[PDB]
Amino acid sequence: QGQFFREIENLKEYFNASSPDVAKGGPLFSEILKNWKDESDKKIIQSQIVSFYFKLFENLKDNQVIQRSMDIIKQDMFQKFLNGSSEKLEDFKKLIQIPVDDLQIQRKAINELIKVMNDLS
Amino acid sequence: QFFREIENLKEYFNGGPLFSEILKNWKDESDKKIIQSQIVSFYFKLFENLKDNQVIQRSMDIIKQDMFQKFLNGSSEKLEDFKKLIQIPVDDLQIQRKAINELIKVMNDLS
Repeated sequence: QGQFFREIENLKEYFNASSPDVAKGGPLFSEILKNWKDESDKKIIQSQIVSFYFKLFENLKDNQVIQRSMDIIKQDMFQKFLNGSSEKLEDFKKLIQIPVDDLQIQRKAINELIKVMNDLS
Repeated sequence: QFFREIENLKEYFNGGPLFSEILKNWKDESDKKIIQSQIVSFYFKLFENLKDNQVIQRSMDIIKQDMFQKFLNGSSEKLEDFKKLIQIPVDDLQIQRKAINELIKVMNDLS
């Protein structure tokens, strides 16, 4: 394990994630994670959370002083969630980066709608 | 009517594969849900992007309902959690603070 302990603490510092005000506003993920506590379909909900942090941390690369911290935590999320499986991390990283508003992608996505729909069925 | 609606969208809208190729590589049908959760939410955001085209709004709704039925097993609860998670805004400071605060609980659920 290691460095994620100290880095999670650094982020709480920087954002003041420990003040009483944060507490009262309602839980974000934790509550949801408890309702799916006993599942196989839990991966669905966890995939959304993991990508949130991914996108959140990217939204904060401008805050240079914490950037090193975010990278260390992000690495742990990966190695844990995708069991350090290379490729599986590339596909995942490649899907969460696909932009909704790109016209070429919009047309492409729509074209592949049957191929995706049959994968679900 | 999902298939005809898929066909209706192709009518309305008339290089390198996007999802299809990725869906073939994830052979471990177990952690495949990870990748499929991303795709499903993508279409959710897309259909909502295209919510202005009234002529296809019916079509998108029908397919959207199928996705829910076939992915979340028609579970109205599981759908809300999912529909809210994808709506959570990254740029909201309150949320940024909250998310960061819960980083251990989430990290603990992943281990």
